[PDB]
Amino acid sequence: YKLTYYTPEYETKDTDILAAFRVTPQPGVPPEEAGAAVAAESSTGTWTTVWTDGLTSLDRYKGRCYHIEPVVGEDNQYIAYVAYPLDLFEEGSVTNMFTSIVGNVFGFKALRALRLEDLRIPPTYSKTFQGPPHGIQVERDKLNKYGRPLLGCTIKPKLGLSAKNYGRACYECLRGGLDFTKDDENVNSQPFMRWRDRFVFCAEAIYKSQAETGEIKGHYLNATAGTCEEMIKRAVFARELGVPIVMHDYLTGGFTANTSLAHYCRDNGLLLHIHRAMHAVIDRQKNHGMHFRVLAKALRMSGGDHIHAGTVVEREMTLGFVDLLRDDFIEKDRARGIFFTQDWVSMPGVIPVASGGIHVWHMPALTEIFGDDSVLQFGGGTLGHPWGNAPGAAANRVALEACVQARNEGRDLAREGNEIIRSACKWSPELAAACEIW
Amino acid sequence: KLTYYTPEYETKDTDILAAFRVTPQPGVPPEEAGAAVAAESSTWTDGLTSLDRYKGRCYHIEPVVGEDNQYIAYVAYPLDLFEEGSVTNMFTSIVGNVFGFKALRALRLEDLRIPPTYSKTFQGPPHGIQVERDKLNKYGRPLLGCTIKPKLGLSAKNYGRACYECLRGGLDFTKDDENVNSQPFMRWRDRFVFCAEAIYKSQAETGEIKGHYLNATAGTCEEMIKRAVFARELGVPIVMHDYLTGGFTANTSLAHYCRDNGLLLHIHRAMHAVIDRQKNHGMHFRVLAKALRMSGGDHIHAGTEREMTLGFVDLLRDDFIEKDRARGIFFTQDWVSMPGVIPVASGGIHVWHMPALTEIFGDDSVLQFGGGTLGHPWGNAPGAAANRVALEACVQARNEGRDLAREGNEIIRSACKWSPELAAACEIWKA
Amino acid sequence: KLTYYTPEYETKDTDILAAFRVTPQPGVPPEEAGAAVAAESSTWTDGLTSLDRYKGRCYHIEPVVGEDNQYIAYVAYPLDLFEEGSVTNMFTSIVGNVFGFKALRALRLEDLRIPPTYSKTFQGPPHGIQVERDKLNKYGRPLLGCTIKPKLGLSAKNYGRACYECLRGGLDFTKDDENVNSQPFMRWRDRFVFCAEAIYKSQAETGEIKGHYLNATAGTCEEMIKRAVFARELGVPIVMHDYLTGGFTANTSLAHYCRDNGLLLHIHRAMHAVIDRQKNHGMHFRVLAKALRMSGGDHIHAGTEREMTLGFVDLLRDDFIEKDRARGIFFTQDWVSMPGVIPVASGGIHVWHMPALTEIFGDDSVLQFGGGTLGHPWGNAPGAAANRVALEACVQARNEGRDLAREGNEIIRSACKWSPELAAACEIWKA
Amino acid sequence: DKLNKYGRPLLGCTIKPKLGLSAKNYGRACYECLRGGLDFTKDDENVNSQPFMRWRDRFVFCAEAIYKSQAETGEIKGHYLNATAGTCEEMIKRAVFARELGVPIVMHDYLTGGFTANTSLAHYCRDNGLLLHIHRAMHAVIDRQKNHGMHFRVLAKAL
Amino acid sequence: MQVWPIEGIKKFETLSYLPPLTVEDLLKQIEYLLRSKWVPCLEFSKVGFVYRENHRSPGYYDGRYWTMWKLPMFGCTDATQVLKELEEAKKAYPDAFVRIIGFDNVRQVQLISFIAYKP
Repeated sequence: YKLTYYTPEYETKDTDILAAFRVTPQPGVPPEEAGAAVAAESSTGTWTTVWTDGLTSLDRYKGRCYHIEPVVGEDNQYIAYVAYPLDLFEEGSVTNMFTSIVGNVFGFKALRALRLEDLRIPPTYSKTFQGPPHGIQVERDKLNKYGRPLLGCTIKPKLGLSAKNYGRACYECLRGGLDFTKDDENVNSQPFMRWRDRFVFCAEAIYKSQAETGEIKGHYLNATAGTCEEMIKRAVFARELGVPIVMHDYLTGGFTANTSLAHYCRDNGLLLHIHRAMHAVIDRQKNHGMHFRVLAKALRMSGGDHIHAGTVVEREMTLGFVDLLRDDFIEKDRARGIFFTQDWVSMPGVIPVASGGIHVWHMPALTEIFGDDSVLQFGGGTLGHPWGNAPGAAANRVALEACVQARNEGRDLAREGNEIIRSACKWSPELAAACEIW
Repeated sequence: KLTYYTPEYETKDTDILAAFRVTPQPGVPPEEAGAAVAAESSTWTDGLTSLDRYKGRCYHIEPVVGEDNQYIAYVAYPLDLFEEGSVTNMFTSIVGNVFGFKALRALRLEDLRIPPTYSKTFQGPPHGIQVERDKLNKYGRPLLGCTIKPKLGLSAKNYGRACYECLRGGLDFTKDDENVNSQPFMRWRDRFVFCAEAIYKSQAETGEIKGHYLNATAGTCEEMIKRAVFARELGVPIVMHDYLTGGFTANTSLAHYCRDNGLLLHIHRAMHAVIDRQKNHGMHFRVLAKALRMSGGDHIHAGTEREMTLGFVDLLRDDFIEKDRARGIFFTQDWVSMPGVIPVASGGIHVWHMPALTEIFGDDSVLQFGGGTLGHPWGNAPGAAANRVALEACVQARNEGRDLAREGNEIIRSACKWSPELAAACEIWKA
Repeated sequence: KLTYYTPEYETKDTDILAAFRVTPQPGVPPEEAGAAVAAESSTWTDGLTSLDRYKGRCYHIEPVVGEDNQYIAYVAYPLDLFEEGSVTNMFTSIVGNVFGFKALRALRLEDLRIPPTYSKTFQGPPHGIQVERDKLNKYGRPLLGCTIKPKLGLSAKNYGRACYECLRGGLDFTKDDENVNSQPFMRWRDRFVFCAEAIYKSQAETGEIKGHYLNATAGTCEEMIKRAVFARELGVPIVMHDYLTGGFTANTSLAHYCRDNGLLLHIHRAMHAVIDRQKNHGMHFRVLAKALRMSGGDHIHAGTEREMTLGFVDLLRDDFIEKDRARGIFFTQDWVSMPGVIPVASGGIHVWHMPALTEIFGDDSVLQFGGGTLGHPWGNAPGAAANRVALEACVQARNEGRDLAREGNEIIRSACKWSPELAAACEIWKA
Repeated sequence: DKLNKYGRPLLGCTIKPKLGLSAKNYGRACYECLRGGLDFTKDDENVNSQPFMRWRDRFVFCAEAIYKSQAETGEIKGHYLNATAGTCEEMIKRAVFARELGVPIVMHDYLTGGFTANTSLAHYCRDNGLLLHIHRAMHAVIDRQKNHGMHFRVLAKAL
Repeated sequence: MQVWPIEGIKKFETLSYLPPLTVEDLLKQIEYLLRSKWVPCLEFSKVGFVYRENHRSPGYYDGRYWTMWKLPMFGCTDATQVLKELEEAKKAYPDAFVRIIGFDNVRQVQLISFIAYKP
């Protein structure tokens, strides 16, 4: 009923897991019934009475809709706030958190559409999670890299390259100034290139580029696989090769597998780059699904050192979950999609990874928008350079460092960006060539 | 149109085919939208290979009748793009990127043609419908299950107490809720112990083989396998996994363990409606169902509009399924002897729905009665007996040639005359 | 006063709080002594971090009424100082250094506020009170145990012989003395074998589930786990550890093993009085008791002044314990559903103490009768029967509404009329 | 001595059809054969693990048939459970489960499996008390023609 | 409120929760097999239920197999012939349980089993 599950005078406990749903009720369903239904069908709802309820105190196990209000978003949409008791969730299990909250309610007939927008993860629950294998600061210390965004490149063509030609592209990108190169999310082990061959040639490229430049280099070696045994086998060989970073598609691989890999990476000193493949199946539409900030919080709990975070070329929403991924304490700010004040009680942060159509002219905006604690990934922005991968990497490293220098001097990146880039073009023929084509 | 819209391309027998429901942005022609779906879900370094060998290509586009600005785009992916035996990589390759493309206002993957060449790299169900029936010595009727309620709040012992009474009354299975993994006040090993005692007490009492879906869903693969290992030591017949929230990499690992150790694997589809509910965006459940059959499971929850359900029920159970747009089957699907998965019906059903469920699903199904058993006024054993009686009364009538669609209520009323358990059930729940 | 005396600091819900009984040296003001307790138990390189984030702070000081130069100093430790799931590190951080500070003449840690955020990183008891009762099918009375005497000197067979007679007479448990590990003339595996035979012979004879606290305390963790492994192979329900002399690192390892393998863990507090006896210096037992509940155990010896015992009994058993200085509870303790530990009463008790023990401790307790069983003039089985009869006579009378505090001796005398075993017990031991 | 059988040839029967039966119907045939007086039933040399009858399912039902027929007749029964596999790991995995089931005999196609695998399996059966039934599948490729190949007596000494 | 019995109602799977089948109701079940092009077969046993004597691993049970009465009745078109064999088995083994099972050559499995006689 309503007053069992719609409890608008409920005061949330500091141990509650809070959820903010964007609910679109069916026509004729009043908001208080939709709100009670979201809480009931995501906890203790039953269509008929059962005698076993007399063996316990169910009110201690129900979810409660303690607030619902219309949103200015589209037809007949509301935000329903739900509180879930701490005892419902298995410790250290993102899998059980998702199952418990989003496992059933999205299919209820009286709800025409439903989207989970945010979760308040209390310290009593988040402390049962390891979190990132290392996190932002440990990664900077391990790589000896400070004071600028990190730089990466996605190797293309995505599929069709031999393992050796893959590693050849990686070496040329790394030697030009990029910190990382990247296995495509689709690149696991395939007839055109088997994973162990790729790991071998990519390791040779990492170490050749590192010896030539004197800076620590990496390549996200994708350990995503069809079974947890294959996944760990690929991480084990990366450990043997002694490389700094591996990679996992956490949504398609799954949280149970991802949490196991994060535990391995912590146990063996490997950084974990996380790709969000298939996220748009879930997080694209405003009316139904789960916003990416929910999937971003879940990755930080399950474990990852990087996570892909999209582009800026909507910005304030992106800045919202960047803060949720990086910071220790994030104040409530619904204008940026932050529906709950989030305290991570010293769980390490995740480096967001910007990627999508980014080239050299975007470097001022990216450095200003994300700050130093990010990775800027280039696709054709490096490989499409007319002089090749190493000059393309040099153009991106030069463009970035000219932005960092100007920002450090107190200059305004959002307004002086084009002139900062043009000025750097004067002493970098590599950067000039990139700016002539883009 | 581009190098990705190839409207006369002849699909290869090794191609993975996809049917997308595409809603282009204003001013994006369907030909352009279809080429983008093929490109954004596939493809100087390009001179070091042949891109046309690795591109997805949209070989056909058609409108959705009755919906404006909706089209079905058919895309062919070469076999070489996919890692053998990895549903994780098949999903990554096909749905990993294209749903975020700005030129597509909405996108829903409706179907997938899994070629026999690819499906033969997957173990599939640990056992499947026919092996499961032989192992359990059960033939000629739907199986019966019951999720223990309340979900959480019972002690492990009181939980197993409910299981014993349910099973001794005529149910084949009881069930851990998808949320029930290991929690404060009911840790998993304690639940496994008491549920094991309930399984064997009810089996010794009735003479029929009993089981309980012991949920092995966990936060890590190590914990998941640890829970399946103890179920193996206890000698019980079936365990359970939430394959979408656990994930395909973990589910395939658990499916391999159950094959190696003789365990039936009950699969719950928790969080599916996050993905498959809206007609305009996501992935239809039939895609998630084919993925589960490939990744591995012996049961899969299938819900309780009826033509779409019959469509993916056939895709889950049958060996060869011919294309049928009326039932949402966009592709002819040949499973080349991969075993089928038993669909599990659930959702507020009770004794009065037994004629409809028996006729709609047939014998090769599990009917799950949570509140329909625990809500019986006389308790779990009479509630199970009411459900078992109603089912066998329907089976008997169907076998006799009677029409469960028009005689179902009469068949249930007739069984009320001699089964006081069913009569009491039929009094609280109405036709 | 210093940067460590912050008398208006508001404790955080994640802080670990400590209540120290501080006795400053002559000429040390309590404000200065309290700041020293916070500093000495916490904090150019200082410019590379923020010390105020990692300092303990004394946020409150009060005198001890009735004792001169005694004060209670309350200190708050940030959550980040402690390793998750490690009682070893919690003790190291809080009591590792400050008790040796020269400005403090004496120091006693009285209590610890374990915040739910920290306690949720601990497995806690392998099973706890409610799981244990369900596993053993025992309800509605204190459990009964008996330590085998003599400690050492019996053969392994004669040792188990004593166990069988004790258990068959009505006791739930027999017990390895805390000193009994493995020794010349009775090696541990021989004892485990004969005690296992005694467990199952007495269980088959009576029909009630029986156990023996098989002591796994060892010189190394390898030996300790080896002994728990054989108990697991024998299928027995309970093992035992001396958690203070074995140590917390070993106890937490054994607690994890018992959770993974379904073993109850009986915890003996040997050497506690080295630490907790003197009012002016050491650590009160309630601190050692909270530590055991976090590290892991299903029973813990609790002794047999009564208000202080009731205080930490509640801290061991209950979910939420409100502050109560009258019973030594300095902090409100919220265990957020961590199971409780059964307190074990011991110390020269016999049949005449059954009314007092039943009323004081309640059902959720183990009453240990060593000499009170082996000292019966008719042997172990009549001595067990005398104890079991006296207990159930008390339970029956309490359930009937009678006042065990004023009718206890009458209740025991009344049971003497029909139980010759109890009458013989009551003749040698007096009221 | 292990089987307590003396003074007559032993009797076996290969289950037909080779392939096409369910694992349960396969074991059903085994039980009826053994209860009538046969000492052994037999996996065909082709029967390893296949679609519609996976090996572990066959091992389970054949085990039930072995012990039902043995309890009924009072004579020790067995079934040549074929452990022939594509890899030595799979081969040993199948012998291991037969060991767990406590059955007396397994089977190998030594020429198509190969001598390196056969010697490995023979060592496992010695270590674990299993009788090893050997089928000579593909021998006629080698031993049929009088002018070329290797006579079967050479392949027999090798086995 | 009625209590479900604990003894005397041990079961034999499909149709065993119905009242004892008459001869005409038994004929209708047999005809269902014949109409469906399935092969009826009789099975008998003095032990009615499953047990676990030789192993307790997942999916292993003893007592699932009973003993075949003669052979599957291939090409049977007369349901009363199945009854004649049922009565023959009742005469030879009056203290044995007898169930009727069915085989399908198409899906290549046994797909029917229901009790026809209790001693």
